[PDB]
Amino acid sequence: FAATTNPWASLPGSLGDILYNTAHREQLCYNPKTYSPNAQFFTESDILKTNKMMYKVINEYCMKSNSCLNSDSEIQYSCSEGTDSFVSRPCQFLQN
Amino acid sequence: RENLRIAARVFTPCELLAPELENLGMLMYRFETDVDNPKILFVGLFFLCSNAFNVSACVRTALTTMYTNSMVDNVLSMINTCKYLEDKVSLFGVTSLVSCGSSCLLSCVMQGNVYDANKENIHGLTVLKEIFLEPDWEPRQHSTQYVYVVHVYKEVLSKLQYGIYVVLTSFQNEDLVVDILRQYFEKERFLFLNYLINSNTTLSYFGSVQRIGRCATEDIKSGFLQYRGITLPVIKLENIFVDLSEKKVFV
Amino acid sequence: PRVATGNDVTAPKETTIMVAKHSEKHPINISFDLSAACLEHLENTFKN
Amino acid sequence: METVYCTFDHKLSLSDISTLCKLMNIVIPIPAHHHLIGSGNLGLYPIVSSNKDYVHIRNVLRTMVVTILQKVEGNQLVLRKPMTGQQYAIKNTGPFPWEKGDTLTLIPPLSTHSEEKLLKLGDWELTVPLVVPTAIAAEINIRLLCIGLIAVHREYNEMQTIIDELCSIQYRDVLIKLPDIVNDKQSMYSMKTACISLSMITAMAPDIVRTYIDRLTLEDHSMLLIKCQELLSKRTTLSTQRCGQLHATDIKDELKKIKSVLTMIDQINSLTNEKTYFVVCDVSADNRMATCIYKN
Amino acid sequence: TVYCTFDHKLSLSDISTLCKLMNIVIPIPAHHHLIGSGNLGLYPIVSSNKDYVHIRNVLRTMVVTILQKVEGNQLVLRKPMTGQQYAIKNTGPFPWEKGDTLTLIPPLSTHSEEKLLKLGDWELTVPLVVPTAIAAEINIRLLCIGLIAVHREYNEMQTIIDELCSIQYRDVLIKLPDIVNDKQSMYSMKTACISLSMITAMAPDIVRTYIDRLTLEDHSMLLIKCQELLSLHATDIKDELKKIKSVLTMIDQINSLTNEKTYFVVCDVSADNRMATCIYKN
Repeated sequence: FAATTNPWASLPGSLGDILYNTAHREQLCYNPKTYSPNAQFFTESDILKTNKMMYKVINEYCMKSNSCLNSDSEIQYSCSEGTDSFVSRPCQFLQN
Repeated sequence: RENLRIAARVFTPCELLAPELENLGMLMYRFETDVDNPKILFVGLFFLCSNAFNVSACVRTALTTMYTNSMVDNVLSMINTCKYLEDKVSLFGVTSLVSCGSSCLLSCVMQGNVYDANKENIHGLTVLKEIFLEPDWEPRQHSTQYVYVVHVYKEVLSKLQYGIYVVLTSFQNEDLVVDILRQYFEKERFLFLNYLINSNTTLSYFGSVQRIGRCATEDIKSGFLQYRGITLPVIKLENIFVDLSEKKVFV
Repeated sequence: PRVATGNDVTAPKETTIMVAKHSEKHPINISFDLSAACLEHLENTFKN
Repeated sequence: METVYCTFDHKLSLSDISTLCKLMNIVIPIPAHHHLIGSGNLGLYPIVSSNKDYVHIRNVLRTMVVTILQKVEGNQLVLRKPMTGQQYAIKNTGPFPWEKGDTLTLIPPLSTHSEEKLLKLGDWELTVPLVVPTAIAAEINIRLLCIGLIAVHREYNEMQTIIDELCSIQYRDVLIKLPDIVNDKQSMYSMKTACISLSMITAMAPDIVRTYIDRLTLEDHSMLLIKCQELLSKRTTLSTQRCGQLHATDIKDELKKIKSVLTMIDQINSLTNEKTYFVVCDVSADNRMATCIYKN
Repeated sequence: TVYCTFDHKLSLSDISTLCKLMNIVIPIPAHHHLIGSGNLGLYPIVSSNKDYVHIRNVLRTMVVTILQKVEGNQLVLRKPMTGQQYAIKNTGPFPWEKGDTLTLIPPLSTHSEEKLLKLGDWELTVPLVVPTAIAAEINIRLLCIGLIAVHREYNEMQTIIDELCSIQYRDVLIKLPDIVNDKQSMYSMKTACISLSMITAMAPDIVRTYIDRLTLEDHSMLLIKCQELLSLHATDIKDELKKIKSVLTMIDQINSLTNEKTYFVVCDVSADNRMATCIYKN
């Protein structure tokens, strides 16, 4: 019922987004061996990538939903999107 | 049947190939030209060892008398007006099948042993005796040697003079070869550490080494070439697996 | 397959569907070493 | 084994199959991890525009497995990887003409975003490295470095025309304009690690060589000492005026200076050399393809 | 193919150890069709002064082979051809990510004694295989130890060496003890010193300006660290091209110093990561 429940990571330029976003990480070199678990949530390009992948591939399975007894002639293939989602089950879905 | 050697057909005007139309097996050089009709023009190893500085005056004037016409005079002027040498001319391979037509046809071997066809009389690389030296710990160490060609420059107060060396070594490793070559070449190297700062001609090194390929130790034999009676001492490598690699420069 | 209604209209379609399906290709290799001596003696079959 | 089969994610259009038949011989870099999808980890699409440094680009392009297209099936790409010292055939992609005996190499594509973008199959595209001669590769490397150096520079009233004179090159009557313009950053490649590292080398050199040459010449070196005096005294004629610290340096300080200046050279290892991926033996007619041999 | 024969009968423990040791690069100097106990491996040189860079130079000179098909006392070594595919068992303590280039390095003496072979005043000293990155790292450390040990202090040589020597790459600690301080670093630093003098004299006007212009425009924290280390241009552009080309060539030279020749290129790696396939020979 509230719009955001945090104005310190939902806002652009907030401390969380600047700390864990890659677009604002360019001004500060860092140890790449430190794997940030929150580096998959606040970054613009990666969450755009996950949203467009999920939307285009739910569109793919909605194309492939109907049986070919009633729908048109088309191959059916999983398209490796599930294998790209296995690692990213809270990161495709962004859900944490 | 079976061949496994890599050749290239070649058209070159017949003025430049004066004894090399007679003695098969010579290094050939590509010389690109700003003139658009002969974009590439092919150069004899001895033809560029003319104005190499290693060659003594007797051998130099003798092969200049083998190398005197108008076309060669213009090409030598173009080579001298080029700023550096090593990337306006370039290594190309080994001569086989001179045809001697109007514009003469040459085959040239990139990889493998030097033979036209039918594998009779497999030719060999012919190096002038003045222009090679083997700087190594032990000469002719155990077995077959890699043959490299080194271009070395020199500066006698006016201009640049290039020099053509051929080294024969048991070492395969290019790092080991440039480490023994700096020990051979340190003096003129310090002369170029003086020169390359005050120079404005676009070059960045003292010389560069490039592999021709394999030889065999028991297949090194002496001899001479003769064209119009000019006896010229050469050292003939007999069977050569031509294996070109990249140029490796050193300052 | 078709179910006849008989009340108002029978759905008159032939209902033959072409289904296009692609083909995937995949090769399988083995090394299979052998031996020189094993090869030579087995091959010779000299009972001397 | 000898070859590699890639499978596209989606079906191919008629114009897309026509594009592949136009491109039936080309070099394609593939990473070491064999990904069997024909949309992932092929053509280096996933490496540029996702992780961009231009030293990372040059490094990865050096380390990737080159593999040439051979035949396009109904769904799959047949990709034969080259064996060293053998002949293959390359259809010509670069703008610059091929002549016989030339050494060829792979530079990253000058990725202006006005290209036709040969494939574009749902946010995935195909960009190939340019097959180009070696002197051109050195020249384009130096021109890109010059643009990346003088682009950050301010208050030059001649800046537009000097960027024009850098972006204009010519080699065998084929001109190209370098896309590193006034920093739209479409693909500037930004070369910041490269330029900072080059200036650290040209920055750390004189005082480390001064701390060495100020030591241990009681014997006659006489080949490096007076030579380096002349070498330092030409460029920096007025040497060590204010002195900064007035000569109180640490052994650990000189240690750290040496270690950093030797680390940056092996960082710029990518812009060090260019390898001859191909030595073309003959050039076919009309300069559309060429039979070559494979090296490195 | 080079057949090795030790002329000394080995036991079942020895044939079990060689069965464990199958498919490993061993260098030979001989280049014959036959070798024996005297020329196999690296023991016939590692009694002469044990200098790491000396072993490194002669190991550059060596001719490498691959172990194959030990039939008792006879020991096949394939001479592996250029660019062909070969299977290598690893000995360097590493995790061996695929696709990297590999060099061949002298054996870093671990504290534990080897279990490979020790038979009749003769061991089987096998040189290690490493990635090119850590190989160049070790060569940096060699050159750096010489740069520091040309300088002379008391109780500071140990202070430099104990901090510098133990390095970590991919969760692996290695160290190189007992450096004799030969002049090997002095020559291979001397051409570096020459080239750094040339970088000084030939470096352009754009570049050391480019630091100050970049810093006065914008700032980053690694740029502030580089600042800690630190503390008209009217159409001379062909001269700038030439000067940048010369500086690049000097950096190529100092890179060719610390570089080691890559001897292998990995394609496929087993899950145990004991054996890996390569397509390369120099």
